[PDB]
Amino acid sequence: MGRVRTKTVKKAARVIIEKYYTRLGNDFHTNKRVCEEIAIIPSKKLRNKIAGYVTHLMKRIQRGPVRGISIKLQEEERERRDNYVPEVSALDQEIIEVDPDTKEMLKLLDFGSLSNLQVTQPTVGMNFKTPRGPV
Amino acid sequence: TKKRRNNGRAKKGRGHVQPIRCTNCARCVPKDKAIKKFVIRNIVEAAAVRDISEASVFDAYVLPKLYVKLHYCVSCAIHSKVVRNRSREARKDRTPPPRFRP
Amino acid sequence: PLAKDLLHPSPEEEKRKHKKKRLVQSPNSYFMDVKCPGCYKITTVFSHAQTVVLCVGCSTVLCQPTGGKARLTEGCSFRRKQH
Amino acid sequence: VVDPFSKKDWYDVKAPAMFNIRNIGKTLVTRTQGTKIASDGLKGRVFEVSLADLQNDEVAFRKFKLITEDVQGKNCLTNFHGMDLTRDKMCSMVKKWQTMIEAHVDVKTTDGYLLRLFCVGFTKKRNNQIRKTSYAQHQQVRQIRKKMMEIMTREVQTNDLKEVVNKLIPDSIGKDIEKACQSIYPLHDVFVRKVKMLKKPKFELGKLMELHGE
Amino acid sequence: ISLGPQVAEGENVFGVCHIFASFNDTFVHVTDLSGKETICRVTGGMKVKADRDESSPYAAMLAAQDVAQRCKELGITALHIKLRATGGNRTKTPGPGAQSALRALARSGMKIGRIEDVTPIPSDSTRRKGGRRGRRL
Amino acid sequence: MRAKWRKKRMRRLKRKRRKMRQRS
RNA sequence: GUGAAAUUCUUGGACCGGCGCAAGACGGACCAGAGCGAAAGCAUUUGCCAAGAAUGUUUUCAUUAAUCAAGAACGAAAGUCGGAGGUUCGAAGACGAUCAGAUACCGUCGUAGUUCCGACCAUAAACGAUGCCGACCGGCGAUGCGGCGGCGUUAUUCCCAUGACCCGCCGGGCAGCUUCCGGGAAACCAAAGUCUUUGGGUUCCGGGGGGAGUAUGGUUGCAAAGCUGAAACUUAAAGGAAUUGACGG
Ligand SMILES: [Mg+2]
Ligand SMILES: [Mg+2]
Ligand SMILES: [Mg+2]
Ligand SMILES: [Mg+2]
Ligand SMILES: [Mg+2]
Ligand SMILES: [Mg+2]
Ligand SMILES: [Mg+2]
Ligand SMILES: [Mg+2]
Ligand SMILES: [Zn+2]
Repeated sequence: MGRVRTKTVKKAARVIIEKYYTRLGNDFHTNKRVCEEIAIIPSKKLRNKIAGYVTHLMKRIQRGPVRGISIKLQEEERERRDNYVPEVSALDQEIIEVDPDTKEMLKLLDFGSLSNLQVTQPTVGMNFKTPRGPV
Repeated sequence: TKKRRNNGRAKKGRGHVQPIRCTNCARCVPKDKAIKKFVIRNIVEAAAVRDISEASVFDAYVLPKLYVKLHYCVSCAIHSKVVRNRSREARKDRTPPPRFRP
Repeated sequence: PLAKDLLHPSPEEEKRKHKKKRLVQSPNSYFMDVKCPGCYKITTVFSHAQTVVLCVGCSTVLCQPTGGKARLTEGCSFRRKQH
Repeated sequence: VVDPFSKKDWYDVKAPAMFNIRNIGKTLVTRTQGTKIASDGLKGRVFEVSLADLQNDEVAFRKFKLITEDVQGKNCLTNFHGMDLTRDKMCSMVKKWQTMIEAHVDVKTTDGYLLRLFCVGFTKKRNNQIRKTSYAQHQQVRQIRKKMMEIMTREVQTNDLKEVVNKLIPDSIGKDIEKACQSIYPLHDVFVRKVKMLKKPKFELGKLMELHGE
Repeated sequence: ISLGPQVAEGENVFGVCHIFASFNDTFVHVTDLSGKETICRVTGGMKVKADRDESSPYAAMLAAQDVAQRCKELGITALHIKLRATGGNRTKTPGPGAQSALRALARSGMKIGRIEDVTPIPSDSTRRKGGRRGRRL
Repeated sequence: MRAKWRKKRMRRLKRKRRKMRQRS
């Protein structure tokens, strides 16, 4: 127990990731070497604590976005996940369930009298409320 | 300062409610005010349920329960930790606490 | 609904409203004609009868009065009378 | 100096014909010496027994008093004395958010048995009931109670102690209450909770013999 | 005979055990099917000599074992049980010694029938002791 | 001092004053 | 029996268990932010006696109304008087414990009392610490009663009513949740809102804190006491609501 990173290392790791994202990578030993010159960190222990956390976040941001944000990452994430792009729209059903109350609503709208919608038998019982109180 | 809208008792359309007695100290407390706790207890506790079930002559016997309704004056309910003091906001909540079933 | 048109309330809420609370008072009770079975003539019966009504021919009881509206006994034909 | 268990003797108690099981169990009593008589000591003994003990596949929450009226040798003939529901059952039937109805009658049996019958019933909520509490109005309770009085006095006043006991073993009286009362207010938790005796027809010996036999 | 019946192996003998488990004392009382005749009665007060542990589970189980060996001495095998609290207007719950005495009887080579509560419950009692202000301690 | 017991003490003093005045 | 004990009851059977008998109290669970009543208050079944709200009403009368000095009926508990009854509980009192003390809290006993009838008393934190009548001003889900409707399930039957549910609506209620309506010192309140943009009608009633609900006068009461009700003198605060802290057996 007792390896929790503090806000000092945590925040500094996030800032250098955002400002220098392409110069970083998955290797800890290269990350600490770039951190030597991309920022002025006085202590060696603080330096490689920063680099160790940067390596951990690189392993995270490579497989999903985090609280930190990269402008290039945002555009790539919208560029990907374009759509499931089904061969047909998901809502072009040949038959659509329609209650008699909605069927007369479409008639009063004048847009009814179509073939795709089918009318169903209205449900009977009128019981739709949960019993009150405990159980 | 009025601490509770209902004055700590469930008396709205009445003028007087018959008193009942605290089971712990035997104190006259109105029936609408005392803390009521209907408790169902096993006749045989878990430490002896196996001994009784094994030693029983009957092949299949369900142990009966205890059906006693407990009335506590608020002093005794606080002392027995049946009811706990709550914050000003949490006081208004009237739902029973969860049974911790899952 | 600040700008509700009280000048012309729609009839579904006008019937919904209490009897005295409408824009103009209009009683809910009405007059209906009752045809005594086994008889020939037509008698006038209040829909909210308090007394037992018996048309002269029909010696049986026509309406059994209760709290709100009369109980038309079986075999009686009823019909409204001019709004 | 010596324990009385040396001079105690064991007698076996039997059951009336209403129950398919005869032997309830065994008792003990002191012997006969001087004025005190072993038969007289065993006279008037009440043995609370369970109907589950006396019956093969019937309910267990019903108990019977079964006083012994006569002893003949090592066997103690026993007739019906009273019934009572167990405390676990009668306490569990009292649920909140519903109305309890309690009735009590006094009936003279054709034989001469004066019985005090206590019946209890509870209102029933429906399957589609969304309202939390299923209460009964006071007039509904009065109608149900009065009807419960009369369809429980008719089942006993026109019959004998033999028929009444063998018909309350399956509690046909209670089911008669439920099916009649469902036209007014539906009930489910209806049982004859207790009966007790008040008067007896002068202790006829022949009636006990045909009670255990023909 | 010989401080017991002559019942064969097919049938067993049923006793009745009244466990009056209150606070400050616990009674275990074995009787016949009517309760008119008694076999043994042992209580914590006559088993512990501290005047405080009369209701302790330590004294209650010792009472249960003593009536158990006496019951086996009389050949009693089965035992319907009647648990009973103080009742009346006072407390309606069994004391500490109920479970210890119950467990001791089962583990002392005894057989158990039906356990039922004969606690006295008033329709509505008299004036309960303590005054209207309770027992201020 | 509790106002109820102040009231009771006042009642006792009023009885003393009535007794003194009656004697005179 | 208590925290631990003790006073106290016990070989005469104490306690326990069973069967009966008597007594006078008492009506659990069901019993709820549920009902009724002007409040106080009211809880086993049945009957009798009158009374009452709300709902229903295309009935009658036609302003007959609202609040009310004086006056009047009722009015928890305790208390007083007389007579019955005194189970339990229990002021006073005694004793045992505890304590430095313990006139107490705890335990045993027990008087008046607690119970019913009749006659008084007229006081409660008699509280919603919140006058009554009327008008208006948000929403929502419930619940009690009455009424009006509507898919359906269930009770019986050969058909409807009629009950038990389900979904709604109307009116009177006990209330509840929510809201930057508005108010308020705030706590909070759909009333404590419609208030410097101040006037719907009408009762009671307060004027810094004490002295003091005291003295005196009158009046009511068997009494205890009730109603009405000062002054001298003294004092710079007393208070209400919230905030932070400190502390809590
Ligand atoms: Mg406070
Ligand atoms: Mg009050
Ligand atoms: Mg002693
Ligand atoms: Mg009084
Ligand atoms: Mg008297
Ligand atoms: Mg006492
Ligand atoms: Mg006014
Ligand atoms: Mg002043
Ligand atoms: Zn208490």
